[PDB]
Amino acid sequence: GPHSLRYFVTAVSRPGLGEPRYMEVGYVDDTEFVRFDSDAENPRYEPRARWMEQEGPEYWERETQKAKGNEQSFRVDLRTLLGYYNQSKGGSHTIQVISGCEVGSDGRLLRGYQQYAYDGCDYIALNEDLKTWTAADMAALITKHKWEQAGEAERLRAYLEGTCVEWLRRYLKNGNATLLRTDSPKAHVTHHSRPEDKVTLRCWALGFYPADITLTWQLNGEELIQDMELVETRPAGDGTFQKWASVVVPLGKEQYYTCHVYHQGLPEPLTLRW
Amino acid sequence: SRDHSRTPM
Amino acid sequence: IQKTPQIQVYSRHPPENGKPNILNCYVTQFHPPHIEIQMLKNGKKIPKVEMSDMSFSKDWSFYILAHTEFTPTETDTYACRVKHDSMAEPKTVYWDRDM
Ligand SMILES: *[C@@H]1O[C@H](CO[C@@H]2O[C@@H](C)[C@@H](O)[C@@H](O)[C@@H]2O)[C@@H](O[C@@H]2O[C@H](CO)[C@@H](O)[C@H](O)[C@H]2NC(C)=O)[C@H](O)[C@H]1NC(C)=O
Ligand SMILES: *[C@@H]1O[C@H](CO)[C@@H](O)[C@H](O)[C@H]1NC(C)=O
Repeated sequence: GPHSLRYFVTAVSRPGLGEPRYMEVGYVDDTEFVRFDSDAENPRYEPRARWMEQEGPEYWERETQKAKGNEQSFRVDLRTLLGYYNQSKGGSHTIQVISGCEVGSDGRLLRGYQQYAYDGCDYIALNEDLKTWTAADMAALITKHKWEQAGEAERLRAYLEGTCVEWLRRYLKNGNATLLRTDSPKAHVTHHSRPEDKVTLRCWALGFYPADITLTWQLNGEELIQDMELVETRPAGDGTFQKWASVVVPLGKEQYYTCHVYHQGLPEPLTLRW
Repeated sequence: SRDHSRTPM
Repeated sequence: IQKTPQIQVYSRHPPENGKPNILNCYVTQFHPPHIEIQMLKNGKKIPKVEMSDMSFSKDWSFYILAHTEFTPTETDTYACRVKHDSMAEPKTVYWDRDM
């Protein structure tokens, strides 16, 4: 199937408390693999996945230097945006960026992306064509004009189609035992009473990877996505994920409801009952 | 691997 | 763009007294990013807690995981306490072993 390399970058100013906090977190698919945090003593790029032990010391030195340079670029951007938006220097503001590429099973590029946000709202983003930008407001339009004059899209496109894709292929090769594995979900149902003649049935799916999964509740063969309650799929601390979905049913009629679990590690979907 | 030498905002 | 965090507490494996497990506190859908997250055992802060899986959703809200290894006991209680500007007082969410 397809695979992705994504970097989540955050710069947060803190007036009166020194320099902004700067963080970079990288993921290959749903697995965290590298991280940089300016608030750590002796800030350096660090491995977050076991297979990254395969890179030499040169890799860490180069990524650390790049991170420090990027940190400084965002310090300047925070000041620049205060000007664009005519805001005071006493408040905290945030810049967020998501950067990355996706490749198919054959390793060829499927899509690239680079999106920025300021204080939690869209700022500017590279369009799917990897040639033009989409600006959310007049401040971002200033940035758009600067980037067009500097040829930023061409520079970024070269990174997305070249460097990004080539390194993603390498990470998938080196971490194959971890990244190309499939951990099948193990499920079970819990039961809880309610004040009125009804009960809550909760279906749990545990220990699976990758993260994509589908949990549904059925009645007479009809899906109850409309009356279903659930949580977003979440990490469980060891590289696997979990999720649950619940429905409220009449007491004494719990046997008519079934939970269905669909996942890459389930040749045939699971069907559970209380 | 991370990108670098980006154009400022 | 103030968004109040959703706090979820859960273990990696169904709880079984005496057997090693992992306790998780996933704090999601919040903004601004400044936040304080603490895991507690019987009301006392747990020392070695790992922070991981930091990311943002499509609407730019923040997500982050706090986790630690632990061996459940019949008497021990666990919780996650979070402090964020969207809330007046810190919020404590307890681990519900029977959920
Ligand atoms: C995962 O891939 C390895 C092959 O190693 C990869 O390529 C290396 C050059 C280096 O980049 C490693 O870090 C990569 O992981 C598979 O190992 C081979 O397994 C076959 C039989 O299964 C064996 O004949 C070869 O000798 C092994 N290669 C060596 C010498 O290490 C491994 O099986 C893969 N794991 C799975 C199944 O996902
Ligand atoms: C910036 O804010 C000041 C004070 O609110 C105001 O006087 C000034 O006109 C603003 N600048 C702009 C964007 O016009």
